[PDB]
Amino acid sequence: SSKWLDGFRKWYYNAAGFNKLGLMRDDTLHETEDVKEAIRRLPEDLYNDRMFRIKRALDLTMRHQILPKDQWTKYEEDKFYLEPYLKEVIRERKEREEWAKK
Amino acid sequence: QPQDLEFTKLPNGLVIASLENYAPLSRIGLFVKAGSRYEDSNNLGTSHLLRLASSLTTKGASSFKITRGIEAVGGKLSVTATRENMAYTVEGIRSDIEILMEFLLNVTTAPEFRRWEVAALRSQLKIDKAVAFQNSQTRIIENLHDVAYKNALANPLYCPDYRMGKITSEELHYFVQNHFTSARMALVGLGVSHSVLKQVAEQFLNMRGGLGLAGAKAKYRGGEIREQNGDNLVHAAIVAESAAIGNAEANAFSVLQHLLGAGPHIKRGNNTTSLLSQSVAKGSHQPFDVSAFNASYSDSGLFGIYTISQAAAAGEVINAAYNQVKAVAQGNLSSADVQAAKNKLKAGYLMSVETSEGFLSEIGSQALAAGSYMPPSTVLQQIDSVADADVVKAAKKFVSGKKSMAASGNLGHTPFLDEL
Amino acid sequence: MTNMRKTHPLFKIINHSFIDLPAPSNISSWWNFGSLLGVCLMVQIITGLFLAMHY
Amino acid sequence: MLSVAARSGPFAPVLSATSRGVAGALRPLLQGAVPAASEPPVLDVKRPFLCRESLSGQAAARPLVATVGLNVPASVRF
Amino acid sequence: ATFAQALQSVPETQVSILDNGLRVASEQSSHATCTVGVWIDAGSRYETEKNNGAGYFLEHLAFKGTKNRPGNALEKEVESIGAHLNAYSTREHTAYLIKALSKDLPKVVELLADIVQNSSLEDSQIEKERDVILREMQENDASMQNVVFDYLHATAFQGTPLAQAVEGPSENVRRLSRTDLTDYLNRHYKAPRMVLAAAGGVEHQQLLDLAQKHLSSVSRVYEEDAVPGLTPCRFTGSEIRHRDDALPLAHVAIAVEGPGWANPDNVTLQVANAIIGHYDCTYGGGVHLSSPLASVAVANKLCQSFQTFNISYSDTGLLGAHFVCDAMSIDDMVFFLQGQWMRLCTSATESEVTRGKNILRNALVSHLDGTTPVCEDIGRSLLTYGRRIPLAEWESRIQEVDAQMLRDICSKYFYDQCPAVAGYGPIEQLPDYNRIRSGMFWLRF
Ligand code: HEM
Repeated sequence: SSKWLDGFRKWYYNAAGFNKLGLMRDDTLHETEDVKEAIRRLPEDLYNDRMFRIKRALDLTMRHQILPKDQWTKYEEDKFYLEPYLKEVIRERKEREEWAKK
Repeated sequence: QPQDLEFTKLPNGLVIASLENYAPLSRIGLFVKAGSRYEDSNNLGTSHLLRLASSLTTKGASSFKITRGIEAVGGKLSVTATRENMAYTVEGIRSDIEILMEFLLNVTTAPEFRRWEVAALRSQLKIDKAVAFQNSQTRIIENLHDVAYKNALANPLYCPDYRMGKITSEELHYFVQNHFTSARMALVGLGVSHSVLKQVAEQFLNMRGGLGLAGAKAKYRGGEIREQNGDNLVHAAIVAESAAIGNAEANAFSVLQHLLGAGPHIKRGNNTTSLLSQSVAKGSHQPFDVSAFNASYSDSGLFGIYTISQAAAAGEVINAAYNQVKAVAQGNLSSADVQAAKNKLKAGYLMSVETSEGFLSEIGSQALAAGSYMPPSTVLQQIDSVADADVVKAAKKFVSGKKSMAASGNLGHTPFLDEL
Repeated sequence: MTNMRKTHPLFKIINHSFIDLPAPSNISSWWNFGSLLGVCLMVQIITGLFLAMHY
Repeated sequence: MLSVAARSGPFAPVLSATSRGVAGALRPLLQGAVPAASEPPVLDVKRPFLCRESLSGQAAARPLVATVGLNVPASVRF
Repeated sequence: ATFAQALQSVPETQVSILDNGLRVASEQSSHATCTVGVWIDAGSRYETEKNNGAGYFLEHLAFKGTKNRPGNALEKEVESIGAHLNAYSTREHTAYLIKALSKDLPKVVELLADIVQNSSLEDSQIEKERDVILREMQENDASMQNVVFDYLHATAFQGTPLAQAVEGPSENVRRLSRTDLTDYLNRHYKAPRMVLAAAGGVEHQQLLDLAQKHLSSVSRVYEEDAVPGLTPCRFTGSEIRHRDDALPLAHVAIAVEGPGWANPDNVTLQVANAIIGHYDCTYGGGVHLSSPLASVAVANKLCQSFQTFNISYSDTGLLGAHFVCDAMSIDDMVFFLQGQWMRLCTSATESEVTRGKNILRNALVSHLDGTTPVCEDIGRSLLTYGRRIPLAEWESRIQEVDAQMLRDICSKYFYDQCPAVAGYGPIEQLPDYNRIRSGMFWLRF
């Protein structure tokens, strides 16, 4: 039942509500030390786009509004830009931890 | 037990030299013909950052893994760079030399060159330049090479201040892919057998063409530069063209350099056998030092006078040294002093190769310059074949040649090139 | 690692006040007295609390 | 035509520097501002050479060679 | 080809004693160049504050002419053969060494023999290197590391002959004369305090024949019939601080008392220093250095540099650290350094012990690369230990060091001790002696 899981994933993505604020999935991650290091390694255009998206979301939440439905972040164009940087940061931190174990 | 020096050239031009002396600690260096002379004006200072970028993440080992593995076993890693070529040397125990070879070859062959790493490394670039420019000899030599050549040797070792914060990792990848090619590198090993060197050479090194970019022949320029920076001592270097490496006049220029004086032999001596120091101290009474500066490259060369004098006594010291060299050029010299200069040059060459690191550096330099190993006795007998007329001819070529001057200090009394 | 005395947001006040406070070397015993006042103040409070428990 | 600064036409304020101690009523063109630039690092002072014996050996005689170690301090030879 | 038989394949140092008591030692190698030196057990510790600059002024005068080669003539025959002549003097040793070719061995033995025996001194030369040493001391005042280490030796060995420097104060070099130098030569230049060391392409038989021909007469009789001894020096927990706020950087050295030359525990202490290591601002490593002190110093941008040291003297020594940094970091750096010391007294695990053992192995073997450090090791080893310790013995002594005895030795020498602190520069945030003294013990341990 792959398409049932996929359509349920689309439903959960629409029901989470951050697509109505223009946000991506990687903007909603909590900025811990690994996530902050992932933002620090970003290229500057992606960093500026992310900062504008957070500012727009905070401005929309201030007025208790949402974007119009055509401006919502669609599921197919939601790019997981922070995944390789976060993956590298987790790999390096686990390597440091396993070196500190021995 | 060191039965010979195993010297081999692979068909792609990569040179492997190995000597098995059964030393307690092995030393393995990769010598790449990728010095500071291979940059044009669009990527100046890239060799400085590529020298400092040895501890970055590579395809096969992270920077944390590289550092903790290179110093967990007690080993060491260094990069030695001149204008012509660079050397990546690893050194450690015979038991742990295999992982050191893997770390060295991961550093040299496949660097990743991430953007945040070089962004964090530009600060260390500025700090290293400011530390290395604490000696005024460094600034004088940099300015002397800047004035002496139009291109392809006037590029500095250290990154210029405008280039800091503007060197990208794409230029580093461009430099690596254009200058770290197969027929410009020699892998030299001491305390390690030849077969593992050949296995590492066929494993880690055989994905490069061999030629890359050639160069721009290092045309001569001439002229002078004067830096009023207010120092207690005035440093002046007056240089002219000389022989390149491999000519019959380079050995004569070295013999002339040791005849005029190229360093002290006694701690707190007076340099009685140095002609330049005796000629200057004949009329002077203040602290000073005069030596003969010599440098030989693949296509060009530099020979001249280096003087450290007082602010108000620079002209007398410079004129005394120049008159001494002009007297040497007119045949006014003793053959016994030429014999003493030959003995000094032979002693200095033999003392430069007694240590393992100097031996490795000389083997790598010879393998890059000529592609074959030269035993030291052949070098000594090549020194012995220098005639006195060759020394007179070298001095005459220095006197009659066009000059490049680099001066620094209080230059109110320092003379000019046309006033000599 | 770090220095917990100088970087903790609560311990920074005690470090600035009673641990690494720069003080004159030549102050006499009279400079004790105000500190004694503070001690006497809390002593009063403590005794007063127990005198508030039966009065 | 004397007054060298006025004799040179376009290079009038390049050959002469004009400042003021008391500001005028007329506001100057191109007020200008120094941007916050970087600072050189602080290094410890080096040994001076005020005697002839300490200057012995300080003169350069070889091509300049830099060396950067990992846990070795960076050195240079003349 | 393992490490054990590689260290066993090092040639044995050949040691013989002449009839006057002179030691003669050689290290035969395959090199075409040799290093021959004379080591005399005579330094600033052997001076009675009336000849406090005798060794420095004598080694200034040593290469200025002899009774057989007056003037610069000997200089000619050391500069016409390409030989390099060097000399130095520490607080308890003196060395005169020539590096040359193998063919010029009898001549360099002859020059080393008559330099230390028939050195000609004349009053014009006395005043010439008097003003030269005055200018040398004025130059050496600007090197802050030398000033700090002289301060540390002055405050850690108060009232003893180990406090006085090699150069001595300026009043002595303005008041030393010919007679005191002759007395110093007659008292200190004797055969039972003299080692002739050779390294490189030197056979022991030829060196012994030349030493018997030239160094047979050294006047080893006690002429004054007074025994020169070596009393123990009293370590003093103290501090000296030289406040001068115009200097750009501050140098601080903190050290405790060392065990001595002949203590085996020094080897363990070397491993301890290899755990702490060193750092300079031009290091290419960065955050991922193995030493926690260097890693926290580069993470917090604390220090310009630090380095550990174990200086050793007869029964005594200085075991500590030296760092240069800006003022605003000083106390923080001290705290971290103290923590590292206490970590080695309490929580030394086997991983950093193995790392320090490997670092000590590599440094102690690769230091002896060349004829000059081998000759220096031979001379200093015959003067200090009474014998040349083989390198396999050093390997066997390093191998027995584990974490338990390392923290035992560290608790013996670092824990709850009274250190000596020397500071120079903007050292206002460098604390009192009481905070540093309180930093030598943990309340949690
Ligand atoms: C908040 C803290 C305090 C409490 C709860 C407190 C409470 C009391 C109580 C219940 C009494 C009556 C008990 C008795 O005297 O038989 C008392 C008496 C008294 N308190 Fe306090 N008190 C406090 C602080 C102080 C302070 C700071 C002072 C001044 C130094 C002070 C001065 C006095 C005096 C003089 C008496 C009269 C003692 C006497 O009977 O002779 N109290 N207090």
